[PDB]
Amino acid sequence: QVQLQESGPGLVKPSGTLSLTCAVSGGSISSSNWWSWVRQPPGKGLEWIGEIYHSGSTNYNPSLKSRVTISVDKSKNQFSLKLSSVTAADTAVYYCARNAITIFGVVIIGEYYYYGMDVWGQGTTVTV
Amino acid sequence: KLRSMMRGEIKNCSFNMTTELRDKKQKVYSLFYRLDVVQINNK
Amino acid sequence: CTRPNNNTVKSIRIGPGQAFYYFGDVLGDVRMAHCNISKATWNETLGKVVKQL
Amino acid sequence: ELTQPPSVSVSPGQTARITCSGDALPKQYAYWYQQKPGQAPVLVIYKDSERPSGIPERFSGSSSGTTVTLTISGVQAEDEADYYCQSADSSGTYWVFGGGTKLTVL
Ligand SMILES: *[C@@H]1O[C@H](CO)[C@@H](O[C@@H]2O[C@H](CO)[C@@H](O[C@@H]3O[C@H](CO[C@H]4O[C@H](CO)[C@@H](O)[C@H](O)[C@@H]4O)[C@@H](O)[C@H](O[C@H]4O[C@H](CO)[C@@H](O)[C@H](O)[C@@H]4O[C@H]4O[C@H](CO)[C@@H](O)[C@H](O)[C@@H]4O[C@H]4O[C@H](CO)[C@@H](O)[C@H](O)[C@@H]4O)[C@@H]3O)[C@H](O)[C@H]2NC(C)=O)[C@H](O)[C@H]1NC(C)=O
Ligand SMILES: *[C@@H]1O[C@H](CO)[C@@H](O[C@@H]2O[C@H](CO)[C@@H](O)[C@H](O)[C@H]2NC(C)=O)[C@H](O)[C@H]1NC(C)=O
Ligand SMILES: *[C@@H]1O[C@H](CO)[C@@H](O[C@@H]2O[C@H](CO)[C@@H](O)[C@H](O)[C@H]2NC(C)=O)[C@H](O)[C@H]1NC(C)=O
Ligand SMILES: *[C@@H]1O[C@H](CO)[C@@H](O)[C@H](O)[C@H]1NC(C)=O
Ligand SMILES: *[C@@H]1O[C@H](CO)[C@@H](O)[C@H](O)[C@H]1NC(C)=O
Ligand SMILES: *[C@@H]1O[C@H](CO)[C@@H](O)[C@H](O)[C@H]1NC(C)=O
Repeated sequence: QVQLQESGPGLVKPSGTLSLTCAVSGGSISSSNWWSWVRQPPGKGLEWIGEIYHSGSTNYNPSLKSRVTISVDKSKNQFSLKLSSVTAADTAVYYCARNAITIFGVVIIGEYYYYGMDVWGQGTTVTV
Repeated sequence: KLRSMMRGEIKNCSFNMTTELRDKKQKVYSLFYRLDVVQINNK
Repeated sequence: CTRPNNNTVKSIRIGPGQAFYYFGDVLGDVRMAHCNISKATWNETLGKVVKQL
Repeated sequence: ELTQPPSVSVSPGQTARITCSGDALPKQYAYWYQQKPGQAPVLVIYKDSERPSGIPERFSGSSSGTTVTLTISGVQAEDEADYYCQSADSSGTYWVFGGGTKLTVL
């Protein structure tokens, strides 16, 4: 299937930028879905972060609109999860994510259903 | 719950419509468009 | 051009003979009404216009 | 952005009712997940009332204004996992998550 492999740094020096990349195995990111990132602090619940479409349309947490930017490497079917100088307050397990949707009618007017977020990543224990 | 261009477009509505009798009214559910109704200020 | 909605019309007598029809219900789910046009034909059509202008 | 009861415990054979609260909920759908421990959390309910295929009919869902309801009818002991509700902005721009829900059967 479409398999999500996660990639990025390891042990992190505090207050540094963290660019991360989801190696999409079975990578067929044509224009079909939304792709995104979430995170889990190690004893807490989940945190939504951002969201991208294949064309380049991005969404972000307003709580993290500043320090978070994302992109996509469609040449390698890879993602970009970039950060600003984020402190050790966000030592969280990181998840590559797939917002699958369902095309209802005309896609140009945005007439579709958000299907549930389908296939998860692996788990990136980022230690800052 | 709709994301498309048709969001907030068709409006379910409610009446007290006079029936064929003089002293009988009737609650009626119907549908209308944005370009037919005007707010007054379930408003 | 199309209005792609499967609809339902109801009827209510409101007077002694006055019975009107109203937009009762939509089967399926709600779809925008739109119109199509061949773009390359229309640019070729509009290219003829500006020459006349 | 979203309110969620942190822990609800039951006994077996019951019917669990888990809610979330939010102002965008009269205008947005809400999606339900299931973090089993050490697992990728599985989609449970989409479009506020629909489960996908491969999902038992014990799971139900309904909405009420600014409140939603995750419904598990005939609760089994193996269904003890986390349960997260997800919605998005009132403007429909960015997604948000519920806080958390911890089940405890028996
Ligand atoms: C003017 O021009 C424009 C473009 O320039 C034209 O716009 C096009 O309009 C098309 C329809 O008018 C639209 O087509 C859609 O395509 C979707 C994708 O279909 C393709 O993939 C599937 C699967 O790979 C193939 O089976 C299919 O053959 C295609 O290759 C379809 O899915 C859409 O169909 C849905 O709507 C119709 C009508 O309502 C349903 O009969 C159909 O079954 C689909 O409905 C299901 O899905 C919706 C999605 O939410 C559900 O709400 C619905 O209840 C159905 O869901 C059931 O079934 C699914 C799947 O079985 C299941 O998962 C679910 O649980 C339910 O059981 C639709 O056909 C084009 O995309 C569009 N073009 C563009 C670019 O947008 C326009 O027509 C032109 N107008 C004129 C007058 O010429
Ligand atoms: C318009 O809104 C009214 C709100 O009362 C809807 O009426 C109720 O609809 C539910 C389910 O659709 C029924 O279970 C209730 O019995 C209805 N109430 C009454 C008094 O009949 C109505 O359905 C809406 N219109 C449409 C077309 O859905
Ligand atoms: C408008 O719609 C009609 C049918 O919905 C289109 O007619 C078809 O056109 C294609 C190519 O022009 C032909 O191969 C088909 O045989 C036609 N079918 C029928 C039933 O006529 C028409 O082309 C559409 N017009 C535009 C501009 O898209
Ligand atoms: C209809 O009449 C009843 C009682 O007369 C009233 O409570 C209700 O608000 C009215 N509704 C409308 C839409 O006029
Ligand atoms: C509309 O719904 C009715 C329900 O009986 C069905 O018979 C009819 O074929 C539908 N028409 C379209 C265009 O979907
Ligand atoms: C239309 O055609 C003219 C020449 O035929 C070209 O210069 C112009 O860019 C075209 N416009 C579009 C929108 O394709």
